[PDB]
Amino acid sequence: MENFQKVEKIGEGTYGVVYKARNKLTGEVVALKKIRTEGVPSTAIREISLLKELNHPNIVKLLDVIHTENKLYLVFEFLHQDLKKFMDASALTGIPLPLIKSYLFQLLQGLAFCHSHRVLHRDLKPQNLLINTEGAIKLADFGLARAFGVPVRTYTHEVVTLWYRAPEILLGCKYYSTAVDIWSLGCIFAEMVTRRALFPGDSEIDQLFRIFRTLGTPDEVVWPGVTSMPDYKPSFPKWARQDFSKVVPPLDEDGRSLLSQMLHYDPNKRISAKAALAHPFFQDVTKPVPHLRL
Ligand SMILES: Nc1nc(Nc2ccc(S(N)(=O)=O)cc2)sc1C(=O)c1cccc([N+](=O)[O-])c1
Repeated sequence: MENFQKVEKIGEGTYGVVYKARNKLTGEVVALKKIRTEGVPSTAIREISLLKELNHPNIVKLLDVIHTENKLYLVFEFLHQDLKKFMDASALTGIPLPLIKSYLFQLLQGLAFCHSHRVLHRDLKPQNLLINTEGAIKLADFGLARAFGVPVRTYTHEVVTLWYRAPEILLGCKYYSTAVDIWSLGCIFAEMVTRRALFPGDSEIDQLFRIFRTLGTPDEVVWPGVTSMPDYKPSFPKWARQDFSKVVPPLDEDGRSLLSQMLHYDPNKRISAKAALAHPFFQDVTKPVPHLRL
């Protein structure tokens, strides 16, 4: 970029590439997302405007939006590490529970905020959760599928992670609800706790069946309407629900209770971000600072 000096490539998003860059003029360091194409939508460029006026301490700030040369650049505030790297770095010892709780609490605040402003993330995963030396964690790279929908992959032949995708999406639901983000966050919560992905599916069906084998194949009793969903098949195997205590050991009962509500099959029974913030699990929440190696 003529105005920006690419320090280095820091990620391959589901829409474009992300670079750490410095503003040649101001000298500020930012994250620059490059988007692919011969026109550019409108319902999207305006869905983006909404995201710019979306300011909250737990949401990565979208500084600028620049459309030029059949390219779409998104300028974001820069953070030094994502949760995927931090979990890997903490794989031997595990992230301490108070930090896990603080991170979950903050992300729920972020979600409560975007959801009350009718904004959905749609693609929450460790790679889209950024942390700093101050103990904060922020939601990054919002989906924006309401317009730009969901591309076959990311942008250039790349395996899109399905591990955090809600069951209703896998079953062909056309309209997503804020509940999809709660499910993804629940999956991440479990992963921080156990240090292993909850549902590591390698295909859409494998993803779906991994969920079924653990939470039990859903039926009309626990999920009214499930059998009438677009991709539901009566031929789905019928797995029994596994004891929840085997799921995220050795998480305490307050933690397991909160997770079970974040993982309810029925989107309408799934706990909201606002209600989750009030769960007894957060009675003793604090804000520890992580040990970050940058
Ligand atoms: N602002 C920002 N800072 C970042 N800093 C960063 C610093 C360190 C690491 S890492 N992996 O070395 O810990 C990763 C990101 S990433 C980032 C993003 O807004 C972003 C995140 C995921 C996907 C996309 N996207 O456009 O597709 C963009």
